[PDB]
Amino acid sequence: SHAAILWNEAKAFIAECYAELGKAEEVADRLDSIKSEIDLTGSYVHTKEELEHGAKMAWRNSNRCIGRLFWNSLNVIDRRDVRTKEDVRDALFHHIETATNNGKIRPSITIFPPEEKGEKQVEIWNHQLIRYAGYEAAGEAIGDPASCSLTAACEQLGWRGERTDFDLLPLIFRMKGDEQPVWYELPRSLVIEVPITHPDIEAFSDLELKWYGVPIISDMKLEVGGIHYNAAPFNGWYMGTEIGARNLADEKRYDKLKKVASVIGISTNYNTDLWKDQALVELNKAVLYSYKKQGVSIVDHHTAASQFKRFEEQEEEAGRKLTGDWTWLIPPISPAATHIFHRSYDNSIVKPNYFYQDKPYE
Amino acid sequence: SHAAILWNEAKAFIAECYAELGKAEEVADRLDSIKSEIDLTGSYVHTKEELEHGAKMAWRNSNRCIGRLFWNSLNVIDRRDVRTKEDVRDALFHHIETATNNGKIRPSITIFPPEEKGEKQVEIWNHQLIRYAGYEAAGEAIGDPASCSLTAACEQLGWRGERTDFDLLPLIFRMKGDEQPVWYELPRSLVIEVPITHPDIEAFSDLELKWYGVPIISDMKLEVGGIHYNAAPFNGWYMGTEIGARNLADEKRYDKLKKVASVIGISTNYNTDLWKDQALVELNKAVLYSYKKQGVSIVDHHTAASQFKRFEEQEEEAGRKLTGDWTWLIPPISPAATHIFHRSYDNSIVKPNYFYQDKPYE
Ligand code: HEM
Ligand code: HEM
Repeated sequence: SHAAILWNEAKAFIAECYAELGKAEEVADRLDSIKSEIDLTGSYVHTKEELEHGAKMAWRNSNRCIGRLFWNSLNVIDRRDVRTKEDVRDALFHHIETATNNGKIRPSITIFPPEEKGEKQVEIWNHQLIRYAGYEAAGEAIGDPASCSLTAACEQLGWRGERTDFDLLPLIFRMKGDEQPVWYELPRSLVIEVPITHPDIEAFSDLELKWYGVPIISDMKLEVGGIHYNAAPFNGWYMGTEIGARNLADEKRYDKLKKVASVIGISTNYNTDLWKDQALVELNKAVLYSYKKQGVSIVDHHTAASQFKRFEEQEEEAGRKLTGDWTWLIPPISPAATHIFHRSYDNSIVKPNYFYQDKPYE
Repeated sequence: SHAAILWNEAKAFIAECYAELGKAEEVADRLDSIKSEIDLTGSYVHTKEELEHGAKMAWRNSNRCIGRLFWNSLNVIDRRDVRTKEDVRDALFHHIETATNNGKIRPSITIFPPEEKGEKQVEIWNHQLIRYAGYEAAGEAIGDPASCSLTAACEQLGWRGERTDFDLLPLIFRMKGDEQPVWYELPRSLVIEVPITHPDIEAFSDLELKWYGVPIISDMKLEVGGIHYNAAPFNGWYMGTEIGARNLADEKRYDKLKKVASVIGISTNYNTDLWKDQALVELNKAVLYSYKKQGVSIVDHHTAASQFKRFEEQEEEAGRKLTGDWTWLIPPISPAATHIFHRSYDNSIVKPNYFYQDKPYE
């Protein structure tokens, strides 16, 4: 069944949604109208309000997210009107632009058309609109290993990277009707990057490290009232450790710890020296310092956790049960220094929410 | 039922145990003998071999433990012969002694008599044989907050601390038949302590930090073949972060981070400086350095995780399924630098094992 599943979800969503918006009386007629539409067309269409809030509710229900305090300030851009590839390209460009906001990043989400009878109207391949390529010749590795398969997929369609450690992959999506996707390179004037330097250590720039300024997840599905928005790229700002303790530090990512240990002048001879731990704190300090120097929003794990704590409180004050995933909520650097580590969370899925979906490539 | 539960467990344990020891043929007669005994006495008695190995199997099945690589080298001290309070005192003293082994700590466990008809023969109150007291006057806090309730309990029986931050609590247990427990102060010549200093920073000793040299958990129950050893204190060596990132760093424990940040000469003004993170790495480095300076065994989280990895491998080579608890396996400092962080574990309880039991005080 599908006509049953939908109408069920719809009644639940519209009820909770209007309850929060203060339009409990309008639940009656709206649900009558949706009933006709589901039987008439075989689905329904959300209003700019239902969807905007639905996107905000899905944010608040994101267990694995430490920054849900600002759920209610999401900038929902409604682009369910797109019909061509140029329309999609221009919307992603706009999204990157307005979201970046010259450095003062703005949490935003672009809502593209949802699936009709299970068939997607638009299909975004990218994990994040802005991301570096990854290559691994029979010899060694160049770039972000995490991007390996998507990079392969793009080179299969005519795209070719210069092969540096920081090649910006192109935008890649498929439109309903097209068998294969299309790609568009990102105008470099749209993409803000940040070179990594250290406040006290002058040698740190020899590492020639840098990272893009805005993470825009683009491969997740957004479920709201039974409607599946398979394409709805969203973004918040970065949390220092995502770049300094994972992207640049993981052995399966960039793996910069030995290098960092060297430029900061410490030995990588013994584990008892805790050099990896000392290197992580200098790299993480460098990352927070650079983004701040350049005027691009970022947050350290202490402020974030502290902000998350205030969320937990607000959720109780409003009467909503709280859900969270401890294994992803704790920062990868000094978890036991934040309150998140010491308490527990109910890892229960509540819709509306964002879900993983199967990669088209691979 | 209880006679049924026992015989069930017994058949399973003896089978797996002898299989590992290479005495599969002896499983027959031994199980016949245990059958008589269970119906004759209403329980059975393990052999020095069954119990020794049972204690080692329970170690290997400890999900929350990162050091199971040395499960097979446990030093099982059989003291199921104790009958008086002096017998128990002398056994705990001996345990502390032989286990400490002048600094070259030895993983050990003292097996006391198990429960008969649910009634304990010996009941140990202490969480760890060696541990500091905790006090909180209407005014401020002195000592280890974690010890607050046990300390209260001891002062209720005549014990009185000098009230420093590091008062060694006394040994406290109850013998079957006695209504209230008894206490015995620990001879200070038995207890090894380690003052905390830093390899490069001379000011670090102004903090006047120290920690005992051996953690001996004494409030856990050991289940082997249906038999419940409620009193069986065990110990391994320390892993630096247990002292440097938790005991001395937690806000509900000692809370030394602001102080450490000061002696190392860094500001505690902004979170973006990552001072807590910088302080944790200096304190953790200091702890590993001091214990090593004094010749008391200790292991850093990198070597430990690396040692745990080898365990995972061995468990697969031997054909045993592996169980683990990720939320306790990852070190509290730089978890994403160890392989444990990046994989997952089956948190399934397999007996023989160690279990929590209800505190007599409280
Ligand atoms: C205010 C800025 C934000 C901060 C500081 C923040 C931070 C984080 C962090 C640290 C994670 C962990 C990701 C990882 O470990 O890989 C995460 C995950 C997540 N966040 Fe947020 N976030 C922000 C905004 C948002 C927004 C705008 C949305 C959606 C409308 C959102 C949805 C999610 C979801 C669904 C995940 C799961 C990611 C996954 O499993 O792939 N977050 N976020
Ligand atoms: C080789 C030395 C050992 C090391 C390095 C080691 C390390 C650890 C660590 C780091 C934990 C975490 C404790 C916490 O986070 O509070 C732990 C837990 C545990 N270990 Fe081990 N361990 C060692 C020996 C042993 C021995 C000898 C036994 C028993 C025969 C054992 C039984 C357990 C159990 C049951 C836990 C659970 C503790 C609890 O939940 O209270 N370990 N160990």
